[PDB]
Amino acid sequence: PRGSHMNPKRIRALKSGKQGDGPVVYWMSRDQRAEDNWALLFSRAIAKEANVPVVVVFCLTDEFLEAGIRQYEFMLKGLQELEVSLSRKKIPSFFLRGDPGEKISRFVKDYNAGTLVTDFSPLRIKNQWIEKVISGISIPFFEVDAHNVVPCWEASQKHEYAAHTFRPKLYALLPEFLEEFPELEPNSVTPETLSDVLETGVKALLPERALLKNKDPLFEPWHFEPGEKAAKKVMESFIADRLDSYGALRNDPTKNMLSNLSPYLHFGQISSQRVVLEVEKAESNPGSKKAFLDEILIWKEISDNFCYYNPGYDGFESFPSWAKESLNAHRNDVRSHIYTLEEFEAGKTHDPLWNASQMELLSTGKMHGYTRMYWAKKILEWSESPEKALEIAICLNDRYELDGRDPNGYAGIAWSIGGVHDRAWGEREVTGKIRYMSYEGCKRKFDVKLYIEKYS
DNA sequence: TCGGCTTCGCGCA
DNA sequence: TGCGCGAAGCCGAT
Ligand SMILES: Cc1cc2nc3c(=O)[nH]c(=O)nc-3n(C[C@H](O)[C@H](O)[C@H](O)COP(=O)(O)OP(=O)(O)OC[C@H]3O[C@@H](n4cnc5c(N)ncnc54)[C@H](O)[C@@H]3O)c2cc1C
Repeated sequence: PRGSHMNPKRIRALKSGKQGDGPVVYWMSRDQRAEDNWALLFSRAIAKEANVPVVVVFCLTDEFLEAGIRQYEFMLKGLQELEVSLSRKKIPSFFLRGDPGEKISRFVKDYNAGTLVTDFSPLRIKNQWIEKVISGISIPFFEVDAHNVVPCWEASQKHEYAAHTFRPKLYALLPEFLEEFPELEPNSVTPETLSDVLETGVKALLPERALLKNKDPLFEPWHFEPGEKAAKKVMESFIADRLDSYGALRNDPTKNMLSNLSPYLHFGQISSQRVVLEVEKAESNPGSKKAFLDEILIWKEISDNFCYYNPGYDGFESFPSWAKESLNAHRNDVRSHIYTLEEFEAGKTHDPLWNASQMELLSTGKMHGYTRMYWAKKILEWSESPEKALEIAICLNDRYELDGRDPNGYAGIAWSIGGVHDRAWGEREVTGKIRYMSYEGCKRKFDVKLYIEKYS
């Protein structure tokens, strides 16, 4: 569909039909940004070919009642900034509330849209809304992978067992798909308040806030400023100040040496392709660059591959056969400790390291990358069953992580609990052959006491 | 039918 | 601290 700097492999047709005479509508769900957005760029070019304006629509669903205020404010503040950025390019933004299967279909008929475009997400609920929209529209419907450097349907046609199988396929396609982003051309043709939605949502989630003993909320919202502009600053400071030491200190939670890009990446407020562009371009430690690129290319996009080809990505069924057989045989093993969801949530276990990790999660909304494994694996060790462990880890992850409700989270938990994209290890009690992590193992890798003292 | 697996623990300089 | 081995099942190159 036209374009010179436009790889057609990034766009797939969800529904064919006659192209209407109205504006092209970009249904934005996952990539909430104005710059470095292939889905937004693809909508602009098609609208340019038909001599029609492009508009962006966002549907606020009821799914924010399952998470907390920390994610709601972070997303809403970014949308307010994105609304002004799109208005400067004469691109109006419409914010709907309700079921997208009904609101998008009503919007497309009322505004007489000619072409519908949306970004890609392998999550189950996104596919359900797509199927409802297809059944309610008669105009072409397109889907664009704006989140991965290589389109998810292009990197692999099947579920990938391990990184070492998926790595050569991704890197082989890098010279074709790693490219600079063209500038978003403003519209040539012009034709609910987010403040009220922010106020209404906060009041609804206020009773379910995470409070302390003296009725003070735990969340500290000054650690990550939301928005597309603030995402850019985080990327710059990582390359200038932290990228050099990333390879050596990525597994040290006492050192702030991570990129801290996961909140922005999850909400689409910054493009991982843009980050990869800047990282590939910087002169830094070759070991550190390879260590970071593997996280943001291999492990990030293989989490999409996992969720896209495994509809039960959040269930015990998706675990590899050796893992399911191992965990099943140890179901009757006596657990040293058994904690409920409430006890896990409040950090009331016998392990100060686990409790400290939970307190980082509650107070900052971003647990360090290394402790997230120890956190999830100890949940498996101190729960009734593998099923109860999975649901507890998923519940706590999505409720308190800024980057939660994400394919990285589900693949990250499946790695820790079911050994997905992992291999078998020493046979043990309760965890079977799943990779084991111990408190003493953390002690020899970083100052555990400093991490504990930082979070009580 | 071998080689080597994100990210393990553990003994040893 | 950094290094090498152990423990374990399997994909993918042939
Ligand atoms: C049990 C568990 C749960 C997790 N929960 C989430 C989650 O809810 N959401 C989320 O985005 N990630 C999650 N992670 C993956 C990873 O820990 C985070 O991406 C990382 O901690 C975010 O911090 P960072 O961006 O500063 O890390 P960096 O080291 O700077 O990572 C750079 C980027 O690479 C990607 N990445 C890094 N590590 C991984 C990984 N292990 N798997 C996949 N992609 C990765 C992310 O996009 C990340 O932003 C989880 C991992 C585990 C083991």
